[PDB]
Amino acid sequence: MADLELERAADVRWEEQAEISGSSLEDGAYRIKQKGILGYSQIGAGVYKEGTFHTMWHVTRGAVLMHKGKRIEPSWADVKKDLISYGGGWKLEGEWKEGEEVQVLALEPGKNPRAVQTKPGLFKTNTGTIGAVSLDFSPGTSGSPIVDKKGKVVGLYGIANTEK
Ligand SMILES: NCc1ccc(-c2ncc(NCC3CCNCC3)nc2-c2ccc(-c3ccoc3)cc2)cc1
Repeated sequence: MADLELERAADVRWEEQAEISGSSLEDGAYRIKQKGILGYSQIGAGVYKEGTFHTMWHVTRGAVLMHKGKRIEPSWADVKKDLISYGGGWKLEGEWKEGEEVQVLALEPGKNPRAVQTKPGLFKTNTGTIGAVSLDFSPGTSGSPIVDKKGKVVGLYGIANTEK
């Protein structure tokens, strides 16, 4: 059994003094890490909202997560959408405007969380237009929350559904 733990990185809030363009228990953004022979390694990032932990399916792979002294366990997942919810139903209902700029709360493995302001690329699909946020970030940054102006989470770094 892999030893997967989550660690709180910071609060999830829109950053006003944020850098624009592209230079590349408790609510918040958590690093997802598993213990190794050398030490922990960061495989993903997760969002804690309304007592439910949201992350990419590929990061967790369905494995049980250790938070504090309590084991937090999966409730729902979608392998096609690469989404997994722990302890409750999916709580992130936030949608992108389709025109407004967004901030990515990045969590590079071994780097301070930073907010980066960027405009997602818009591409058509059979299920309706979608916004793509792609930047030069490590794989361990996967699941990093993408927030709108209101500060709600509109996507996870990996893919940003837009409703208008
Ligand atoms: N592993 C990265 C990854 C990125 C996007 C998808 C993905 N693939 C296909 C897809 N088709 C749209 C279906 C929606 C349900 N009805 C049938 C069509 N959608 C996605 C995708 C969509 C939204 C998110 C997302 C991220 C954070 O909140 C929602 C993630 C993936 C899968 C993996």
